[PDB]
Amino acid sequence: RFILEISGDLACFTRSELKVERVSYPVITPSAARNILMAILWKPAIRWKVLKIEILKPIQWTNIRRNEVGTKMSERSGSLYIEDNRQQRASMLLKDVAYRIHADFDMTSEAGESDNYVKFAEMFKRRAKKGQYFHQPYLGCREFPCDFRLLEKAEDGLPLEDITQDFGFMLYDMDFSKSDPRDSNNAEPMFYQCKAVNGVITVPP
Amino acid sequence: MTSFYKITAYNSQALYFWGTDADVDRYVDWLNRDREINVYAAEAIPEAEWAQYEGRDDVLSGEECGWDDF
Amino acid sequence: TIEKRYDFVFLFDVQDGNPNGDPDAGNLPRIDPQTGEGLVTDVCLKRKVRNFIQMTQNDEHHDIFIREKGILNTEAARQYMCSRYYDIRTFGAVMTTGKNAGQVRGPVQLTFSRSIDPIMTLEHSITRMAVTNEKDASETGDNRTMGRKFTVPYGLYRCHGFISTHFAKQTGFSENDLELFWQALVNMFDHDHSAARGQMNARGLYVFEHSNNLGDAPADSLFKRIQVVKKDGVEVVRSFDDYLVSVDDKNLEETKLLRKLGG
Amino acid sequence: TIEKRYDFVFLFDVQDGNPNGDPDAGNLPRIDPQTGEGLVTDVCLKRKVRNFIQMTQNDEHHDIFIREKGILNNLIDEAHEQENVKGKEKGEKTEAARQYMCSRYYDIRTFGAVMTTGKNAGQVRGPVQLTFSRSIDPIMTLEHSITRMAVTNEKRTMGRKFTVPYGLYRCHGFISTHFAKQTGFSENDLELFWQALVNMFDHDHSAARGQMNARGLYVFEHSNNLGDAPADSLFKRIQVVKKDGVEVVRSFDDYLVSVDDKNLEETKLLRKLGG
Amino acid sequence: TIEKRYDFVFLFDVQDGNPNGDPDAGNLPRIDPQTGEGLVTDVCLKRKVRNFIQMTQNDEHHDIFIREKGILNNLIDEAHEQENVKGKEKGEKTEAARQYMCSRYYDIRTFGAVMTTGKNAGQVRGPVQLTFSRSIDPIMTLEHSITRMAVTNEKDASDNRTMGRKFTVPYGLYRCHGFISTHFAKQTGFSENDLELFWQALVNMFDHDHSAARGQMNARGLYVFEHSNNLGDAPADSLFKRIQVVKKDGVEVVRSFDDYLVSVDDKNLEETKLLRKLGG
Amino acid sequence: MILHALTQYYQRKAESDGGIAQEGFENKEIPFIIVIDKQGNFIQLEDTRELKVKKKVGRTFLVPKGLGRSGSKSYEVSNLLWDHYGYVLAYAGEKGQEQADKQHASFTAKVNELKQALPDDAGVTAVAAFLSSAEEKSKVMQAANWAECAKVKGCNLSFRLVDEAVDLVCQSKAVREYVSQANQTQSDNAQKGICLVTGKAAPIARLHNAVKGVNAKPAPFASVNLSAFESYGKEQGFAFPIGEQAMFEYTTALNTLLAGENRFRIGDVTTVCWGAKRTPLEESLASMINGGGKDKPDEHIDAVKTLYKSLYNGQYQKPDGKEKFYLLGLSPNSARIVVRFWHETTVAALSESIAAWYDDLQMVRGENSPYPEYMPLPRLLGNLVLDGKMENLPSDLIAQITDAALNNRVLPVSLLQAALRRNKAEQKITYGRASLLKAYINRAIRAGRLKNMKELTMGLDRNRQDIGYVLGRLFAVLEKIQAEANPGLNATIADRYFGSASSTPIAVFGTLMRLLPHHLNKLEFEGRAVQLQWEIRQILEHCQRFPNHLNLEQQGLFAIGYYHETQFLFTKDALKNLFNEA
Amino acid sequence: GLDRNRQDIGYVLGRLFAVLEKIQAEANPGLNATIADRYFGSASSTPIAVFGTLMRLLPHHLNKLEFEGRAVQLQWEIRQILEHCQRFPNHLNLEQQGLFAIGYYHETQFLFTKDALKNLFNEA
Repeated sequence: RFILEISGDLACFTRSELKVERVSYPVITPSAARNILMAILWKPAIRWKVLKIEILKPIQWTNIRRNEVGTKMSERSGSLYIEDNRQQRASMLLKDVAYRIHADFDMTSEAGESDNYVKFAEMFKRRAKKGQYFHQPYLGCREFPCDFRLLEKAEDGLPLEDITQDFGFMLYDMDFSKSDPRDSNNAEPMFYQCKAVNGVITVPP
Repeated sequence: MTSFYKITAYNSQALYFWGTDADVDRYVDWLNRDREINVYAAEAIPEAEWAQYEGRDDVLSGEECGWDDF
Repeated sequence: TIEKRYDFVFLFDVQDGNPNGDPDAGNLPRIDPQTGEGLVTDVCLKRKVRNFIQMTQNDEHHDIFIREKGILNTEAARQYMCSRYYDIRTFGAVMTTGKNAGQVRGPVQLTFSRSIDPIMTLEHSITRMAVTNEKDASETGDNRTMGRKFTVPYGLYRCHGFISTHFAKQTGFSENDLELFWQALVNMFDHDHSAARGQMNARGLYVFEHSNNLGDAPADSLFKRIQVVKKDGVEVVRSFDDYLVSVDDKNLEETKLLRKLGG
Repeated sequence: TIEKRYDFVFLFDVQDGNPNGDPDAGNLPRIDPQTGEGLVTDVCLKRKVRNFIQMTQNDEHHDIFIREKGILNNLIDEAHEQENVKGKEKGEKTEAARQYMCSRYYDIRTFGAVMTTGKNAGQVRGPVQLTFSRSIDPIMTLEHSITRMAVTNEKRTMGRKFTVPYGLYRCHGFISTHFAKQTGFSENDLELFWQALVNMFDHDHSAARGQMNARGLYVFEHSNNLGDAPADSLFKRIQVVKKDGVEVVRSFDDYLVSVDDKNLEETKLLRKLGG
Repeated sequence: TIEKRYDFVFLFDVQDGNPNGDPDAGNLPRIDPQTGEGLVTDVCLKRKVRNFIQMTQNDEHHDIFIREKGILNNLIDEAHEQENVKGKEKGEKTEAARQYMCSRYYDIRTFGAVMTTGKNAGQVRGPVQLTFSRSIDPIMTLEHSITRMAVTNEKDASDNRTMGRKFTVPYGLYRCHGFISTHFAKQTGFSENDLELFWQALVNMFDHDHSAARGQMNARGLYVFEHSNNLGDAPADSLFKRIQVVKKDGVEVVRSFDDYLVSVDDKNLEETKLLRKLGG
Repeated sequence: MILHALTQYYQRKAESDGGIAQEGFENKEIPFIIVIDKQGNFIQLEDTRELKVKKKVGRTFLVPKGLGRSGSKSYEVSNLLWDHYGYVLAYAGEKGQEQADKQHASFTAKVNELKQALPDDAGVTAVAAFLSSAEEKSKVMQAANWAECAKVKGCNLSFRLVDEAVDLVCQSKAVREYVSQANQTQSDNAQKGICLVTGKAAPIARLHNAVKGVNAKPAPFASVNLSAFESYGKEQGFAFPIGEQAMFEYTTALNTLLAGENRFRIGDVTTVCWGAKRTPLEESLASMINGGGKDKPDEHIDAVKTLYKSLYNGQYQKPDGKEKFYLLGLSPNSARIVVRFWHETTVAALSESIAAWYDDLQMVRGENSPYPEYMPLPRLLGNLVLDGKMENLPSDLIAQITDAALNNRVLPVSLLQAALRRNKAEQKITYGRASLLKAYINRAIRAGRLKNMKELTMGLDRNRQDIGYVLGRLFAVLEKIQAEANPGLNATIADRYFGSASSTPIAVFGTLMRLLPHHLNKLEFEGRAVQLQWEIRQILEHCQRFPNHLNLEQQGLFAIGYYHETQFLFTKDALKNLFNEA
Repeated sequence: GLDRNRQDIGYVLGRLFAVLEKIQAEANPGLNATIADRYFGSASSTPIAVFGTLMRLLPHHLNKLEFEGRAVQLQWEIRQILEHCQRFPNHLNLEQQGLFAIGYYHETQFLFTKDALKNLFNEA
């Protein structure tokens, strides 16, 4: 039961619905936390089951428009020439957030012989305290950094002490099951934030 | 003569439009009510590409209400 | 490819120009609302890098693909372009056809470069001794085109960045490519000037070159090692010298290398 | 199409008059509200350079795009009414119209121009690019209250003629080679620009600005079009300050202009034009 | 129209008078607060010139557009009458109004004006702009008080105690800097004839404006650098700082033109410039 | 909880006799209705167009949804009964009659399949025979009424059958159950998961139903149109999965709110305003208190008193307090609808927030001041920009300012920097702008972001020490003295220094004090002169030195002080009374 | 607000100028014109140019000044003021010049103060 503490000046967990103009989910998506814990350590043998995301900073939205482009980078086209393909995307980011993501990994079927739960456990522990990662944990949008450190039990005050804002259904680990190696397709498996009592009790499927 | 019309301006959110050429010109004017610079410009989408922008909800149509925004 | 992940800090300032104005707020330099700290979207730096690469390399294996009309005028093909368009590998890319639903994650992740201390936009209302159209704008009384040119009198911006060597390998981002990226992040503003942006400069590129690919030390503490702050004297910032750039490389030796490219 | 990349520092002075009167504050010379330092915006020098071109070029391939009585769209459509661009289709037309103006309207060549007004005509980043000037030292706007003896209307009229007793204004001007490629900013056009910046204010006098002179034009000619080193260092090599004694600046003699050409072995030729 | 751009320094000394009030400050002369230097606003100097032209040329083609009682709008509208009512339509009407008023109003061809107040008749920058003018050396406004031997109104009638203040300057060799803009002369036709009238203006202008408060101004010098090219052969500043005016070494109080040395250097600056000296 | 909250309110409107569209309809406005018998053939033509300030497009009839044309193959799609003239009558209008004929061709087919899928309703049989014999109306379309000649305000006509005269064949019961079951069947055809809102497995709706009102053009609430935003191969409108039934639910809830009275549309950022328990008695007010002046009643903003009366001691005490709002902040981004601010808020928190707001901008007005006593938020936010509010910096200022007001949050430093912008820009402190600066400073104090300054009070803090405030006091006393010195003035000192005097106190205050006595003697009544000088003495007694500059916070404090003193000195006897006390 | 021992030159000169405004204002109660009204600009800008003439003129006003204690404590004020002003500046730069003015108003507070000056003279 690893206890990573995401922290970042500025977070953006785009709501699926208003993805076009970022509404960053009020908290981190268990899908995002999944990807961060992948970022610290993900060999294909491990799927990160996120146990308990805890809010560590009060939800503080801040709005910024990134004068963003809106055509995926297409092979055949020679360049994107943004000025033609421009879409000023607004964003209701989260600002200065930290998340105590009580988390775990499970061994995938693609475990291999060298697949000790303790092996990857220790490896991730080292990657965290040593502050390693595959990619600097993207805090909802890789343009926004993360500052992680494997806490042991509890080393940051959590703001939403009393039972706080039900954020409604949001994005869980966006299912890769229907996909071949490296997520060809998917199905966004919405879950419920039912009671962010203090730390949202992310439910495994 | 009704066409899918792309409406572009320097570093501006493209605005796709469907209707007559006079229609798109009037919609351009509405976009250019205040834009002393970065005046939205109308471009005729090539016919073959039409089905692509078709469906895209970000298009104004040559239906009656496509002109109530004034 | 690069073997060791480079974290880094970017100290870059806006002399008297617009860093990057909120497309929300007209054009006022991006402002953290509740702090007054100037933001400058990483995206903005990334653009200035893309521009620089387009304005310097101008050769195959170094195009941008996210270029500007205003500047110059499946995994096999993916790898072809990573080798081809510098911005593909460097900052990443997203392919219409690609494995990770099109992701080309790419090394050089950056951050919304906050200001060190709050900026104070200076909104020089400016006039045009001509007028756009022979219309209500073309008022015979005068040419009341009170254009605004929102600008910062000065601001030091701290762009964190996280070149991750694994994505360099996943995109062929070369050591030479990353040297290019640093040299871009330095001479970039010199190659990126504009009436809105005024003069903007790289006040120091503190590259935490790690050693191990997975990494060497927790990045956040590293960026803490680049402590810049107002000199105690100045309650108003007017230049770089108002700021002081302390560089803590004492315990650095662990495995890191604090390359001081910028200064 | 200039080749070297130029980063110059401009030192001009405002003896008595408005350097650039802020329309927000009556006609107040724009002063950085924090520092009390004056601000002569980009556009101020830009327009004075434009004036100089208007005053000493008076031909096609050097006209100005922002003229004193100019409906912009008339110029823009004049561009669109050019055979070189007349037969272009849509996007090319834009990019071609720009070319036309960047072959005629020296200002558009030199500085930028936002040509999205009528029949859209492209944009030019602007090879030359003058940042804000700042007064090196807080200036003392002098509130000079004047009176017109002939009342304007059917009615002794108070008025103000804000001046600054002296301000050494430092511009940092940028002439990027790469943009110069896409705007055709010729070497000759650049030399015209230099004639401007040395002689611009000598040719732009007005009651509200009075005596304004160019002091120094310390140019760094980046050898590589690639920046030979951050222009920030280049400008900081042009250190200009109060002579230690003076606390009320009133002359260029009340300043010292230290050029630092010792270490420029990186071949950033420090041309000296003003000083 | 002017053939050669002109940059001139105009050294004039108030000796015992108020050179230019500061309606900001009572009526005392404009003193530069941060340096105690004295200031005749170029409007004030120009207005003495306008006065001189009123005083001499007194005809059409030389009117003043700012006459004592002139109602600016009416002079403008009169311009909108002459032949540009229909000669020009709506846009060139203003420009022809400019051209007219310059053809008649010496002041406008001289310093121009804002003529867009009433019926918009254009703007003219003013081919002969004068710098806001300074004192070489600080003036010390005496602030003479002066009484009323007979009081104005019966209300204050009750000595009389209604003492007025006749501020003066014990001396000050106010330097001024001219800027005659050939490339702008063409825009209004300020011509060499109109120019020489302006030179007589600067030389005789104080001699023809002698009020209570002005004391005894005089035009100590009119040094002019004639730019051979309409382009500035040199920047105006080199020209000007070449005309040096200093306290004579031995004096700390300032009293006279003899009190200051006025070095008219012309050693090498006469490459193509001309330094010709009307003042002295 | 955006979409879920919208859905909650849709459920409220459906269950509470709100008469919203029932999962299967849109309240499209029919310019005119053809009254028909069992054979139609122009039994009559009623024109419904008679309406409000303009000759509108008819009465509001919850007819089947506009299936949308989307351009190229327009004629293929046809709305169920109510439809375009070329679809219904095959009226020409122009050369685009052939396509109209094809329109008619499909519309007929539509109506025909409507008859086939739903027989035994006289209406559909009637319109079928009508389509067979449209010639009876081929004259009527130029005989009884007209379509305003291209496709305008007569287009989107419909059908009503005689013998009910009030119920449209579109909204006739039989046709209704048909369209509801059809929306059910076509839904069953498509994929079936998962709702982003109800979270149940349900038909995902491509093409969200283009909510109308925030943009000028009716616009999607959330349509991932352009290719990049297409995230995970869900590829157009599945990127977001929302139950099509729930899609209808929320899009209609948003449409009604956007069209309801709850639309306090500050500049760009239109701002709907729910109540989870609908009709919390604040929902209707929330616009009137943060807006709602409209300049035609001129008093509804002063119904904030009603709120401010309800606020028993400062915190909302009415039982309907814990019920929640959501305070959505839509705003125009040409094709899409940005959400500038979402703030689920209990009205108790919200009403308390409005109290704190109209306390924090509460600033003294001179007796008989033109400025309202509780100025409406749109007017304030107007003060932050030259005029109008399309120029107003929508998110940075208006979104967050409204948020802080509606949630008691600290106002943005963006507010101060914009306000000080406009200060130095107008060189004048409107009661509006000044009220905002007071609100910001007061809240920043109460939030610690601004430190060491006491809370600003509407009444002038004579015993203030803040170099900002006790320089604004100066500048305003100087302003009054300068005005009284030259009672006729082009523009006073304030209008030509307030910038520098607000930011660079030395470089102008030195000069201003220098001018002061010359203006001070020019006072007509030396009793007034000494009164002013006594106030200025009280002022400069607090200050010790003109600062070389001012912090943004201090620049604020300066503006507030200046406006307080201008109100103080403009007060009839206040200066005299203080002077006489001394 | 007034500082007994400010020692900041422009401040103390303005402080002087205010106390002289007191001396002559009480010396000429009927006369309404004040040396403030008549000099303050130049005084702040050029201190010597009018402190010379004023400071000459002080004892004449003292002669006009009727109550004797009035005069001697006004002496006293001048006394410590010129304690602080070691030497009349040739001129005044700005921050010191606003300081001139602000010392003016601290003194004129201090002297229109109902009773303070005589007290402060008493323990001195």
